[PDB]
Amino acid sequence: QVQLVESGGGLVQAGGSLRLSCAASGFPVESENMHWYRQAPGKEREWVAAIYSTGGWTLYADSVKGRFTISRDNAKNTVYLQMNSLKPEDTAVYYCAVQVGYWYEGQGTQVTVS
Amino acid sequence: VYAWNRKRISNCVADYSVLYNSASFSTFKCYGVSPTKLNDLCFTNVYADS
Amino acid sequence: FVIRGDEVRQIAPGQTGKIADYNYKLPDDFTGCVIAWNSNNLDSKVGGNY
Repeated sequence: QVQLVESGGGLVQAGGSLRLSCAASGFPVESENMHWYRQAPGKEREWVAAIYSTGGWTLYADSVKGRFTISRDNAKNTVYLQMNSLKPEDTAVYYCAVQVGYWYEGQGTQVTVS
Repeated sequence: VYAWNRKRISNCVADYSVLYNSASFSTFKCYGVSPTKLNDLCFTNVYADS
Repeated sequence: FVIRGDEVRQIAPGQTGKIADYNYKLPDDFTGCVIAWNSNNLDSKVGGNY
C-alpha cells in the first residue's frame, strides 16, 4: 500500500521556523519529479514549489522569492521543508503530490497565521 | 486602430534580439525581415504604427 | 512530447520561434509528420500541473 502521512502543521506566529514533512513509503523518490500543493480560500488552488531529478533544482513561484529552504534526506527518502519570514495571507492546507502512475495525493495538513 | 499612433525612429541603436527573446509577444510575424540577422542590417528610417 | 496550444504552429519545419530554435528544431528537408491531440483530461490538474 502506497500512502502519505503528514507532519508539522499547526498554529504558528509570524516569523517562526519549523520542519514540514510528507512521509511516503513503498516507492523510491528519485524516480520522478514531485510537486507541492497549497489550498487557500479563493479562486483556485495555488502552487508553491517542486524539485526535480539530477540535482535539487528547486523552483519557487514569484511571490515566494528566497524564503523556503529545503533539506533533504536521501538515505531514507524523506522531505524536509523549512519556513522563513512568515507574513499572514498564506494561511493554507498543504499536500505533496508525486507520480508513480496513477494520480496520488494524501490528506494534507493545516497551517495558520496569527 | 483607425487613428493608429505613428512614430519615427532613427539616430540610435536597435537591438531586436531582446524583442525576439522577450517571449512576451504571442505573435512575431515578419514579412520583409528575418527574425534573426536583423541587428547587422539598418536603413534610412523606421516607421512604427501602434 | 507535450506542448501548449500556440506551440502547435512552432512544431513545423521552416517555422521560426523560440521553442523551435532552442527546444526542438525540424530539418528543412524533413520527411514525415506530426500528430497532436488534446489531453486536457490527462495532462491538466486543478491547482496547476508543473
